[PDB]
Amino acid sequence: TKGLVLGIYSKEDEPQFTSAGENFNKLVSGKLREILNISGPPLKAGKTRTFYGLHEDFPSVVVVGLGKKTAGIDEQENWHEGKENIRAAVAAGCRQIQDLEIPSVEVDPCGDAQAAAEGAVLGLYEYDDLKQKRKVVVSAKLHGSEDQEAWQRGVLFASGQNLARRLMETPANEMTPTKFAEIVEENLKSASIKTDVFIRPKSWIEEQEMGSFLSVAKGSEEPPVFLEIHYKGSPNASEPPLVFVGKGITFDSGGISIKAAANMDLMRADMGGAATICSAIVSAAKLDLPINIVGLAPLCENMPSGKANKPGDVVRARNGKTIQVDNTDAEGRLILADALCYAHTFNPKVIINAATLTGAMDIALGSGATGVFTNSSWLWNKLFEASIETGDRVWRMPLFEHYTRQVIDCQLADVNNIGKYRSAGACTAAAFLKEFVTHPKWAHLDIAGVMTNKDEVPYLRKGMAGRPTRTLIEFLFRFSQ
Amino acid sequence: TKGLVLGIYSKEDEPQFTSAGENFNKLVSGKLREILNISGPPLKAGKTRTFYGLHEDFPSVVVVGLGKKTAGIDEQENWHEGKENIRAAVAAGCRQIQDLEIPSVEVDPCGDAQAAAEGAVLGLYEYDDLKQKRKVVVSAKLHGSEDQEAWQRGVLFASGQNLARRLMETPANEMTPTKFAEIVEENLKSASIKTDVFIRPKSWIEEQEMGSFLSVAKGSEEPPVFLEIHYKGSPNASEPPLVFVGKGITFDSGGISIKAAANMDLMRADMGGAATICSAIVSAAKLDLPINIVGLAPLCENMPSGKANKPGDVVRARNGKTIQVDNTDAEGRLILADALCYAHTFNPKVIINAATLTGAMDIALGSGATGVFTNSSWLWNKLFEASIETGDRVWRMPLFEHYTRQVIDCQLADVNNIGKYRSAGACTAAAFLKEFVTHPKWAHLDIAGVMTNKDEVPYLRKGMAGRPTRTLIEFLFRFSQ
Amino acid sequence: GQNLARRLMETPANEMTPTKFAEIVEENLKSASIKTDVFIRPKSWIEEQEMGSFLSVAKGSEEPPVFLEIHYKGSPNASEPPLVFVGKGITFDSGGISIKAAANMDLMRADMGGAATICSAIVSAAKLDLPINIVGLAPLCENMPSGKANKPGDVVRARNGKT
Amino acid sequence: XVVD
Amino acid sequence: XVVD
Amino acid sequence: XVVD
Ligand SMILES: [Zn+2]
Ligand SMILES: [Zn+2]
Ligand SMILES: [Zn+2]
Ligand SMILES: [Zn+2]
Ligand SMILES: [Zn+2]
Repeated sequence: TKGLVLGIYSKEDEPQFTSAGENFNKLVSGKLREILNISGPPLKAGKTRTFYGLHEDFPSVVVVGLGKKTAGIDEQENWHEGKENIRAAVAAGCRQIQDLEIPSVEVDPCGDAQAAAEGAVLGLYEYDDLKQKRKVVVSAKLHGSEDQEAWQRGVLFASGQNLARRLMETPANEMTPTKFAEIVEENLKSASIKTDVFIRPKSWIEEQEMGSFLSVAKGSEEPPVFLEIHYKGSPNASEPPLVFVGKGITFDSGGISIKAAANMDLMRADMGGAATICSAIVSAAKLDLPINIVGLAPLCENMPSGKANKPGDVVRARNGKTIQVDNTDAEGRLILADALCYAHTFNPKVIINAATLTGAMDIALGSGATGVFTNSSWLWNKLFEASIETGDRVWRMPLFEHYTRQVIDCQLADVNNIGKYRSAGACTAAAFLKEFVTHPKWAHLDIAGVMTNKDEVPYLRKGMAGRPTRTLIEFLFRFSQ
Repeated sequence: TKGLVLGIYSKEDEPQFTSAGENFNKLVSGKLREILNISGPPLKAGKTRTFYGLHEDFPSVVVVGLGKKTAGIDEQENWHEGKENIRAAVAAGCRQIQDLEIPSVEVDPCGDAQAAAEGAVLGLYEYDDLKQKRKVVVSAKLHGSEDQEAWQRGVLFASGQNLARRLMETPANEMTPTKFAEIVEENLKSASIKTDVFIRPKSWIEEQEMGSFLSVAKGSEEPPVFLEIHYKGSPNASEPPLVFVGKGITFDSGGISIKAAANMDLMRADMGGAATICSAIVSAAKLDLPINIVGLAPLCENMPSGKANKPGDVVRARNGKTIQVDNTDAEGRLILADALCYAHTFNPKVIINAATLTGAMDIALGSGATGVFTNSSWLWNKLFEASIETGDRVWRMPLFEHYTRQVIDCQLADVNNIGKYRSAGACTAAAFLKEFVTHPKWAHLDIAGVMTNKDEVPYLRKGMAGRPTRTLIEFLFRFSQ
Repeated sequence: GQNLARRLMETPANEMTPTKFAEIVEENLKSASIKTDVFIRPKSWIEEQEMGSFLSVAKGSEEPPVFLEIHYKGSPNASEPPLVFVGKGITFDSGGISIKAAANMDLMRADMGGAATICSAIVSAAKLDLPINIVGLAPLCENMPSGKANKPGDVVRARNGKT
Repeated sequence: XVVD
Repeated sequence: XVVD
Repeated sequence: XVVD
């Protein structure tokens, strides 16, 4: 009927199968082991081989190379390596079944059902909705009955990420401020009725004196929205929450400090800060974690017009500070000035904001790990340890006064929204946000280098990666335990 | 006769003087305390005030603000803050004496004679030699007889840095490969006769099959030099050494992948990798540290000509690997490929290379800390702890296989000297060097964001900063103890 | 015949210089048929031939120019007029003083693809032992910036007298 | 997204 | 020094 | 190769 993804490790005397693979070989009376031998060189990790008609039920059987059985935490790479081996291997195996146009697959748990489910649900995702020319939708299920809640924990974690990838990948004319708030809203309520959504309009934002955010949204005719999500997971309702904040620019053209044409279409994903944190709240609520979490996301477009922000303008943040808006394409800073002052209202335990903030983070680490600026090494350590697990790596960046300085010397105002130099572009923008944060446990995750995948993360196809939504979910899980 | 720099802390009942300052006030029968009161608002840290004719011997007395008496290691900034307070304050005080055209100054030890001597000898330096229009050369001495070897340890550490700043600041037509080797050579022999210098010519480099380094030097008519320094400080001559490697491009024009005109004069400091490590060996030998250290520095210019390197060329490194030279302005990589294979010859304990390698490190951290890529968290930790002390900060950067990949996929060759993308520019160049390193304790310090000072480090005037020569000297001191 | 051309083109210009290119084509043409003659004409010949326009380009580099001349005598009558092929042989085009941008200038190692293509086809015509006479002509030099390169505005005289 |  |  |  269907397909079957099966694993095997690198040599012992004979490279060894997963116990599911060994079982299946016994079931077809040694025929898998035999056809593997006839097919030639052994399967190294991530690689694939397909075998036809070994069993009446699995006419296509894909054997995937899982590398070393005992691969664990790598000190150099800072991740569990086995989990990463398995994500890439069952992603590759699953896409081979899909190219065979087979609608269903049974996936080998590979000794870690959670990492097996993450490779298949992440590796098979595309965002197909607007092409009439689509791939067969395959349905991936666990090959077995034994480790079920781990496999479904993987399905949970990976679907939390794929929500983010879909929120990001959708063209900005469909994923506007209102549309984004409405999809997150429904996704949060289906996850738990211990939720409340507030899709706050322009009049509220005005009443909230969020003039820095309003200054950015004015150039467009698309209405701003301030999204506020609550997941009431603690037994006591009066437990202080963990707050998440995210940049929600649904399209960044730069405005009057207009962007170059080349590849500005990827700016439809400049709400990836709001996608990532909102997907993790949806997944925390699905996981029904015993914690209270608020989700905050300013959503607007940044367009040029006869009423847009002009370079040089001084706008007042909620907290009374004035910002000189020297460059209109440093709008995340602005939107986040106001949303971060608002987070202190909730009396948080932790404030975590995420944002596709600077191209300089991309030049920096950009691609291999998201940069996290934190005044809390406790919080740094928490995110970093969750990162080992998920494999969706995080790397620390300096939150030194030296950078504050380059943003504090300012002609008309209290803070300038851009530094005098090109140097340390992501550290200066981090210094701008700290100006709007008094909290002792604050992390700023600059997600701009991890916005996209090409080939680097094996189990993700080309397009918006939804990174780092799983490191964020893992952090909340561990924080709740 | 002379001037006197005196310190004071921020309030207690009356802000308190250093005991030298209190003594001097008693000596002029309370007149300093009295004129300070009449002069108005208290001196915050780094700030200065000058008082005339308080004493027959010190007709100019500059009182410098030292901030909080008990300021120590800051967790957010990762440095001793008091040491940093003192460097900036006696640098500012000393430059006030120099503007008074006073040739000598007595400097208050400020509770830390080493940090007091570092602010004065670093803060007073310029590189004056080619202007006929110069500032008075002032002679800075300790105000007292009590803590002498700490003050002279400061003079040592700061002169080790100022050597580097002079090696870097000198116009490349004077600081050529031969000239650089000859100044380091003399500076190392004056430091100790337990030294050997080898200013290896082109014929040796050719014999050593350093084709990647030779490929870069050929476009210029200025001769290449491979500098090899030895400091034999251990009791046993057979102790394995610590090896340092440094990029010595005496001018980087880019070659055929030619640089833009704007500010390409700062490329005279692209031998700042060789300046930094060579100054630290000179200072280790002056400190007469009980360790063995080899200093390795390939020195050449990178010019366009009818025989320069062409984009696309494949050259063979000493280790047999081929490099495709896709961009001629990624020459540090090349010079360092060969010098780093050569470092394994010495059978090292540690291999530390430094280099003004990429502009991407400048966009990254660039300015606030030098980036260190290491396969050794032990070594990371050593450099980082020395950095707290010196205040000349270091920050870790990823040495992940993901980046190796972007440099390993290569059309004609084993390694390409540049990655397909702009992303993670300093991590890809670090990945290129690791290809030429088998050693378990290797650190690559990319010094390009700390090549220059403008205003950021208070105790350094504008120009080549010689960073991080003191963190390197501190590392060797602690390593030797 | 095509894969020869792809290899002549793909090889880094520091290995596939004017002399090297002429020498690989030369051997490839003689193995194809002994009804061949190769002339790897040096700078002195090119000078004697008053090819000042070609010489103007080759001067900026220290890599020597070569004017490659190939003959395949395939007709029964030696006096049959030939088919002539000509091909551009710049072994690396940096642009010279009108210098190229760094981005992807490594593909300019294949700017002798005019000389590779036509020379590979003569080698294959001779292998096929086609009953025709064919001459192969390819000026081979690099185009580099230097203290003696061509300057924008310079007037040079072609073999035919035009400036 | 500013650039650098 | 390459740029980026 | 000129450009255009
Ligand atoms: Zn922007
Ligand atoms: Zn360069
Ligand atoms: Zn943006
Ligand atoms: Zn360089
Ligand atoms: Zn051309």
